[PDB]
Amino acid sequence: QCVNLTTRTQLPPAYTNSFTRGVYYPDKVFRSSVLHSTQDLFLPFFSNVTWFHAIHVSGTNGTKRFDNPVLPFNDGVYFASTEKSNIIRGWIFGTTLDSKTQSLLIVNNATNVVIKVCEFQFCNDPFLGVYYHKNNKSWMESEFRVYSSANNCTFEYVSQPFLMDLEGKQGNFKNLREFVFKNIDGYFKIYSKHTPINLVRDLPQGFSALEPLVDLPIGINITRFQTLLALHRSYLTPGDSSSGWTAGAAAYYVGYLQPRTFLLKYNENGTITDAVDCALDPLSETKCTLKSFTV
Amino acid sequence: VQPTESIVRFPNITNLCPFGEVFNATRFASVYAWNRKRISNCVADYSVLYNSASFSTFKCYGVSPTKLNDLCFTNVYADSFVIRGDEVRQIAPGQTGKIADYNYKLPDDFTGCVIAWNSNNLDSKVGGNYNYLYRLFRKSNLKPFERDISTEIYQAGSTPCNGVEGFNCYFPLQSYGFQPTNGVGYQPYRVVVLSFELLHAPATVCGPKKSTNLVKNKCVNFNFNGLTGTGVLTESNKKFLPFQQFGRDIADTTDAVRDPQTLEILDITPCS
Amino acid sequence: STIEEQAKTFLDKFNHEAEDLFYQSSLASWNYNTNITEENVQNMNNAGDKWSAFLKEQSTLAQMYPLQEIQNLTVKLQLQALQQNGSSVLSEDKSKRLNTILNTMSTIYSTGKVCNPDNPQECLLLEPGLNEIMANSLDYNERLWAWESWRSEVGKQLRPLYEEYVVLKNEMARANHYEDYGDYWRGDYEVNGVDGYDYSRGQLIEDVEHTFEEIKPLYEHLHAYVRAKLMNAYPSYISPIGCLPAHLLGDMWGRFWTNLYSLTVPFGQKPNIDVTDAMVDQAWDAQRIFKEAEKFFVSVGLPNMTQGFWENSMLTDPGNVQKAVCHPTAWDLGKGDFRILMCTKVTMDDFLTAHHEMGHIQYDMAYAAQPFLLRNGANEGFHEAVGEIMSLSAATPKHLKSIGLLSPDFQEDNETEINFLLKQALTIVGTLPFTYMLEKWRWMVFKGEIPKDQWMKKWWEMKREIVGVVEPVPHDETYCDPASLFHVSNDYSFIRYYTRTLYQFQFQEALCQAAKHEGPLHKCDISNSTEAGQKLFNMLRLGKSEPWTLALENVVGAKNMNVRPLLNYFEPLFTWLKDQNKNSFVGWSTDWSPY
Ligand SMILES: *[C@@H]1O[C@H](CO)[C@@H](O[C@@H]2O[C@H](CO)[C@@H](O)[C@H](O)[C@H]2NC(C)=O)[C@H](O)[C@H]1NC(C)=O
Ligand SMILES: *[C@@H]1O[C@H](CO)[C@@H](O[C@@H]2O[C@H](CO)[C@@H](O)[C@H](O)[C@H]2NC(C)=O)[C@H](O)[C@H]1NC(C)=O
Ligand SMILES: *[C@@H]1O[C@H](CO)[C@@H](O[C@@H]2O[C@H](CO)[C@@H](O)[C@H](O)[C@H]2NC(C)=O)[C@H](O)[C@H]1NC(C)=O
Ligand SMILES: *[C@@H]1O[C@H](CO)[C@@H](O[C@@H]2O[C@H](CO)[C@@H](O)[C@H](O)[C@H]2NC(C)=O)[C@H](O)[C@H]1NC(C)=O
Ligand SMILES: *[C@@H]1O[C@H](CO)[C@@H](O[C@@H]2O[C@H](CO)[C@@H](O)[C@H](O)[C@H]2NC(C)=O)[C@H](O)[C@H]1NC(C)=O
Ligand SMILES: *[C@@H]1O[C@H](CO)[C@@H](O[C@@H]2O[C@H](CO)[C@@H](O)[C@H](O)[C@H]2NC(C)=O)[C@H](O)[C@H]1NC(C)=O
Ligand SMILES: *[C@@H]1O[C@H](CO)[C@@H](O)[C@H](O)[C@H]1NC(C)=O
Ligand SMILES: *[C@@H]1O[C@H](CO)[C@@H](O)[C@H](O)[C@H]1NC(C)=O
Ligand SMILES: *[C@@H]1O[C@H](CO)[C@@H](O)[C@H](O)[C@H]1NC(C)=O
Ligand SMILES: *[C@@H]1O[C@H](CO)[C@@H](O)[C@H](O)[C@H]1NC(C)=O
Ligand SMILES: *[C@@H]1O[C@H](CO)[C@@H](O)[C@H](O)[C@H]1NC(C)=O
Ligand SMILES: *[C@@H]1O[C@H](CO)[C@@H](O)[C@H](O)[C@H]1NC(C)=O
Ligand SMILES: *[C@@H]1O[C@H](CO)[C@@H](O)[C@H](O)[C@H]1NC(C)=O
Ligand SMILES: *[C@@H]1O[C@H](CO)[C@@H](O)[C@H](O)[C@H]1NC(C)=O
Ligand SMILES: *[C@@H]1O[C@H](CO)[C@@H](O)[C@H](O)[C@H]1NC(C)=O
Repeated sequence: QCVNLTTRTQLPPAYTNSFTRGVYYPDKVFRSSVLHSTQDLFLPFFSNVTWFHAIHVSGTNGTKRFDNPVLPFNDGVYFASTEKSNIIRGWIFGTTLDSKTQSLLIVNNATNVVIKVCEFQFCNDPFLGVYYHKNNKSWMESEFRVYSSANNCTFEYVSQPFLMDLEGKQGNFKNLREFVFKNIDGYFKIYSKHTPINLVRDLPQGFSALEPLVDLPIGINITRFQTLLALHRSYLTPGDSSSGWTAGAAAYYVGYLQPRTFLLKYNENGTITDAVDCALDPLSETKCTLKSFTV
Repeated sequence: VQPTESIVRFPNITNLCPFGEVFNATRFASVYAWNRKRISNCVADYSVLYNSASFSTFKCYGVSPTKLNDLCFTNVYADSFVIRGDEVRQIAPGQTGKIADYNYKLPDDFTGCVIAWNSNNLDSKVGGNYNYLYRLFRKSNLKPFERDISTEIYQAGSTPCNGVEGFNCYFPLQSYGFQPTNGVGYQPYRVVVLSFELLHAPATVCGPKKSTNLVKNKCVNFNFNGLTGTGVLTESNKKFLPFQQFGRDIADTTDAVRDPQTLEILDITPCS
Repeated sequence: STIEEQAKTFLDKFNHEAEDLFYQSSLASWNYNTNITEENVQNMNNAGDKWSAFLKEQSTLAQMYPLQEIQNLTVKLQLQALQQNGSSVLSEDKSKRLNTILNTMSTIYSTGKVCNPDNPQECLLLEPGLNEIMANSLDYNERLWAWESWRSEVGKQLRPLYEEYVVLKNEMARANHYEDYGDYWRGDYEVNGVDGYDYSRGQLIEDVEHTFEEIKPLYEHLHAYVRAKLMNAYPSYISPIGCLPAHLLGDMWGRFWTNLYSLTVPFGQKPNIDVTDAMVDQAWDAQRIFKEAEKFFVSVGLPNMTQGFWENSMLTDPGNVQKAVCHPTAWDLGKGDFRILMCTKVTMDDFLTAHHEMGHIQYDMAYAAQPFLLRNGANEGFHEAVGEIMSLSAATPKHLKSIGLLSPDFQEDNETEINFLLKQALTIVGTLPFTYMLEKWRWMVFKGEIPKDQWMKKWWEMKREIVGVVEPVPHDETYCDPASLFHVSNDYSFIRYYTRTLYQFQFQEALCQAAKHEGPLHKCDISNSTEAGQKLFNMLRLGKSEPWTLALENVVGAKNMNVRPLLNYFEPLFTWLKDQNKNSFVGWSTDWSPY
C-alpha cells in the first residue's frame, strides 16, 4: 500500500507572518460587550509561521513541490489552508505513528469525515489522490495509501455520507479553512472556521474567531502531526505508481501556540470581533492594564 | 426567600448502547472462543437489565447493581458465551473447576456483573445440538481474561504426539450435547460477563440521568449539566451562539443558562 | 507425568464421551417402551450396539493402565469397573456358542408350552395360564399336573444346555483371574484397599449362613402355622410332621407365599386396610398419586421432582392408540432427565408402587452428583431397598389417615395388625429360605462340590433340610428342576433379594429410632422428620464412590449385615405364632416323600 513519491523539487523553507489570526473561543460562555480577558493558549500576533507550497509548472523548469513533513506538536498547532479545490483532506496525529502506539486519523475520503483512533502503520508519504478519466469523464476519488493495517481500534466516528466537489478549477483561491488543534486534558479540541478569499500571494490579513467544532475524548498523547494532501492522476503525465503525478493550487500554514494573555472583545450578540496580544508591545501592555481599546 | 425545589436537568438520552444487540444476539460463540465486544461510547442503562426478571444469576462484584447508573467508565467489555447450567457457578472470582481455569477465568478482583439465563428454547434441538464446544485439556491454567484458540492435540504421556491421537494424545476441544429433554443443570445457559475498567482517559460511558420537572417562576435550586446555584428562571431574550451553553455577565457571574433539552435561553435572578 | 494423572485424564475423557451415548441409548429405549413399533426397536438396537461397541473400545485403552500403581481410591474403583474383561477372555467359537446357548435358553423359557394331553389346543405361553392355576386354585390334581408339566416340558429340555452353560461360565471365570463363576457373582460385595472396611469375598457365605441360622426359628414357626392351616384345606394330603409339598405353595416355584393369605388368614372376619374404594369416591388419579408421593418425599427432606419429570413421564396408559409395556420402571437417562414409566391405576398397590419408583428416582438424583462409572447403588440390594422402605412407611394406617384416605375415626385393632404382619411375613420371609437354598445350590454347582450327577438329588435334599418343601413326584437325574425359574434361565443373580430383605429392615429401624418414634416398628412412619431424611441422604450420596460397609455404618451404625431388625419387626407376629403353635408340632422332618 505504501508508495513513495519521487521526482520532487526541493526548496528552502519559506516563512510568512500571521498578522492577527488563531483567536478562538476559549470557553462556551456567552458575553455581550464585556471585553473579557483570558489566560490560555493562543497564537501570538504577527508571529512566524511556516509556508508549504504545492505547485507544478509545465515544461522542464519551474517547481514540482509536494510537502507534507512530520511537523512537531508543541501545545497545539494552527492549521490554515488556502485551497482552490479539495486537496487538503485530513491530518495525522500521534507520537510514534506506527504499531507501537495509537494515532488519531481524521481524514476525508470524498465521502465524509472519518475519525478513527487505532494503531496504524503510516507510510513515509501518505496521500489520497484523485482520478480524472476520459470515459465517464468526472473527477473521482479512487486512491487510499495512508496506512497499511488498522488493529486495536478504540474510537471511531463516521458521519453521514456526502458528495465531494473534486473539480480542479484553475485561477485564484476561493476559500480559507482555519483549524486550531489542542489536547490538554485528553479531550481533542478542534476549532474550525470558513472564510472566502481571493488572493494568490500569502495568508489573508484580518480577523476571524474560530468556533469549536468537535471535542473528541481520546486521551492519547500527541507530539508530532502530519498533513494529508491529494494527487491528480490523469493523461499527459505518464509514470509508475511513484511517478506520473501532478498537483497545484495548494498551500497550508502551520503556527504553534504558546501560553499568552489576550483581551478578547465581544459584540452585542456574542461574536469575537477584535483582540490584542498583551505581550507584543508596551502599547498593548497598557491596553491590557487599563482593559480598554481607547488609549 | 429560601429555596426549596429541584429542577436538575440534563440533555436527551440518545444512542443508548448496543446492549440490545449483545444480549438478544441470535448466535452465540463457544466458551473457548468467547466474543469480546467493546462498549465504550454509549449511555449504558443498567436499570433495564437489572429490572428485567428474566435472568437467573445476576451477581455484580465490586459494585452494587443499584449504583451502576451512578458511575462513569471508559470501556466496557461484554464476553458472550454458552455454558452448561451446573457450571454457571464457576464463572465467578476465586472459583475453580474445569471451565474456569481452562476456558475462561475471572481475576481475584472483579468490577462487573455476570448475567446468565436459561436458553433451552432456542439453543436446543431434538437429536442433539453439537455446535457448542468447550476446552477440556490444557498443560497450564489460564490467565485472567485470556482466550486460547489453539487446537493442538493434548499430550498426557511421555510419548510425543505426532499430530494424531494415540495412547495419551487426546483432542483438546470437546462438544456439548444439548437435547430439549435434558433437566436443569445440563441445559444451555447464555452467560454474558461485563467488565468495568478505569484508566487515564476521559470517561465515555456514564449513568443515564434523564431530567426533572422545570420550574420557571419560583426560587429553585437548578443543575444544568454540572452547573448549580439558586434563583428564578425567567425567560430571557439573549440569543446565544450555537455552541455557547451558559453566559456570564460582568464580574464573572453566572446569569444565563441554556436548557439542554429544549435549547431555550433563560435568565437567572437571585432570590429575594 | 505419572500413571495417576494419565488415568484421571482418560477417566475425564471417558466420562464426557459416554454420557451422551448412554443418554441416546436410554432415550431410544424409552421411545421403544412407550411406543411399540417396528422403527423404534430398530433405533433401540442401533443405540444399544453403538453403546456396546463404545464400551468395548474403551476397555483395551483402559486395560493398559495398571492398577497396582494407583493411590487414589476413586480412580482405582472406576478403572476396576471399566477394565472388566467379562466375556472377552474366551475364543470366538466359545463365545459364540455361549451366546447361542444363553439365547436359546431364554427363548425356551419365554415361549413355554402347556399342551394338555388329549387336547390338540390350549397350549398357552407364559401369559395367563399355569400362573393363575397354581395361584388361585384349590385342586390337588390340577396343581400337581401343572407343576409336573412345566418341570418336564420346559424342564429337562434345558439339562444339557445348562450343563454347557455352567461349563462355559466356569471357564470364563477361571480365565478372568477369578475362582468359579460363583466367586464372580459374589465379587459385587467385595471391598479391598480400605482399612477396617475391607470385606472378603468368601465372608459373604458365612454372613448369609449366620443370618439364616437366626431366621430359622421365625421361619419354622411360620412353616408350622402354614402347614396347620393347610391341613384344614387339604385333608389327607400333608402330614403334621412332614414337609409341605411343592405345588401347594401358591406358586409354580414356591418363591412367594402371597397366594396363601386367603387360606391362612387368622381373623377372616376382620377386613384389611385396603383404601381402594376410598380413592374412587373422590377426585383421584395418577397425577394425584404422584403428587402425594412427592409430598411424602419432601416431608422427609428430599428435594422436589424435576420439571421434566412431570412433562416427560407416562403416568397414565395412553390406551389402544399406541402399545406400551405397563411394567413400572424408574428411568435414569443420565443427563438430569428422570422419569417413570408406569400405567398407574387408582388402586392401592399402584399407590405403593408409585412410592417405590419415586424412591428409586430419589436415589438416582442423589447419586447423580458423581462420575458416570459410580452413578449406581453401592450393592445390588440398596437400590431396591430404598424404595421398599418407602413403600413400607407409606402403607401404614397413620400416613393413610394423615393424607385423607382412611377415616380419622378408624380404630387400630390388633387383629388387623396381626393380619398385616402375617401378609408381610408371607411376602417377605417366605422367600428368604428359598433364595438362600437356590443361591447356595448355584454356588455349589459352580464351585464343583456337586458333580455333573446328583444335581436334583442334592437340590431336593437341601429343599427338604433348609426349606420345608418336599417334591410330590420323584424326579430322577434326568429332569432339570432348578432351571424352571426366570433368573436361573437368564443368568441373573439371586442373593440380591436376600440382601435387600436384610437391608430394608435395618434401614427402617435406623430411620425410625432417629425420628424418636415409640412403639412397635411395623407402624413407624418416616414423615415430617428431617433428621431421618438427612441421615438417609448422607448414605444416598455415596453410591459406588465409597464401600457399602461405610454406607451401612453411616446410615445405620454397623459394618455387617444384621438380622436383628427383622426379628424386631416380626416380634408381634412371632409371639402370636408361638402362642398358636402350642398344641401343634413345630418344625419339620424328612423321610416323608409322598410317593
Ligand atoms: C519507499 O517506500 C518504502 C516503504 O514503502 C520506504 O522504505 C523505508 O526507507 C527508510 C529510509 O528512507 C527506512 O528507514 C525504512 O526502514 C524503510 N522501510 C522499510 C519497510 O524497509 C521509503 O519510503 C522508500 N524507500 C526507498 C528505498 O525508496
Ligand atoms: C470512505 O470511508 C468510509 C469509512 O471507511 C467508507 O464507508 C464504509 O464503506 C464500506 C463500503 O463502501 C461499508 O461496508 C462500510 O459500512 C462503510 N462504513 C460505515 C461506517 O458506514 C466509505 O465507503 C469511503 N468512501 C470512499 C469513496 O472511499
Ligand atoms: C430483547 O427483546 C425483548 C423483547 O423484544 C426486550 O424486552 C422488551 O424490553 C422493552 C424495554 O424495557 C420493554 O418495553 C418491552 O415490553 C419488552 N418486551 C418483552 C416481550 O418483554 C428486551 O429488552 C431485549 N433485550 C435488550 C437487552 O434490550
Ligand atoms: C429532546 O427531546 C425533546 C422531547 O422529544 C425534544 O422536544 C421536541 O422537539 C421537537 C422539535 O423541536 C418538537 O416538534 C416536539 O414537540 C418536542 N417535544 C417535546 C416533548 O418537547 C427536543 O427537541 C430534543 N432535543 C434535542 C437536542 O434532541
Ligand atoms: C482422588 O482424586 C479426586 C479428584 O481430584 C479427589 O477429589 C478432590 O477432593 C478434594 C477434597 O475433598 C476436593 O477439594 C476436590 O475438589 C476434589 N476434586 C475434584 C475434581 O472434585 C480425591 O480427593 C482424590 N482422592 C484421594 C487423594 O485420596
Ligand atoms: C405432617 O405435618 C403436616 C403439617 O403440620 C400435617 O398436615 C396437617 O395435618 C393436620 C391433621 O389433619 C391438619 O389439621 C392440618 O391442616 C395439616 N396442615 C397442612 C399444612 O397440611 C401432616 O398431617 C403431618 N403428617 C404426619 C404423618 O404427621
Ligand atoms: C522567521 O524565521 C526564519 C528562520 O530563521 C527567519 O529567517 C525569518 O526572518 C523569521 N521571520 C520573522 C518575521 O521573524
Ligand atoms: C468508467 O468509470 C470507471 C471507474 O469506475 C473506469 O474504470 C472506466 O474506465 C470508465 N469508463 C468506462 C467505459 O467504463
Ligand atoms: C489496545 O491498546 C490499549 C491502549 O492502552 C491497550 O490497553 C490494549 O491492551 C490494547 N489491546 C490489544 C488487543 O492490543
Ligand atoms: C504522553 O501521554 C501518555 C498518556 O497515556 C503518557 O503515558 C506519556 O508519558 C506521555 N508522554 C510524555 C513524553 O510525557
Ligand atoms: C446582532 O443581532 C441582531 C439581531 O439578530 C442583528 O440585527 C445585528 O445585525 C447583529 N449584529 C452583529 C454585529 O452581528
Ligand atoms: C408412536 O409411533 C407411531 C408410529 O408411526 C407414530 O405415528 C406416533 O406418533 C408415535 N407416538 C408418539 C407419541 O410420538
Ligand atoms: C483382560 O484380558 C487381557 C488379555 O485378553 C489381559 O491382558 C488382562 O490382564 C485382562 N484383565 C483382567 C483379567 O482384569
Ligand atoms: C417444592 O414444591 C412446593 C410446591 O410446589 C414448593 O412450595 C416448594 O418451595 C418446593 N421446594 C423447593 C426446594 O423449591
Ligand atoms: C387384642 O387386644 C385385646 C384387648 O384386650 C386382647 O384381649 C386380645 O388378646 C389381643 N389380641 C392379640 C392377638 O394380642
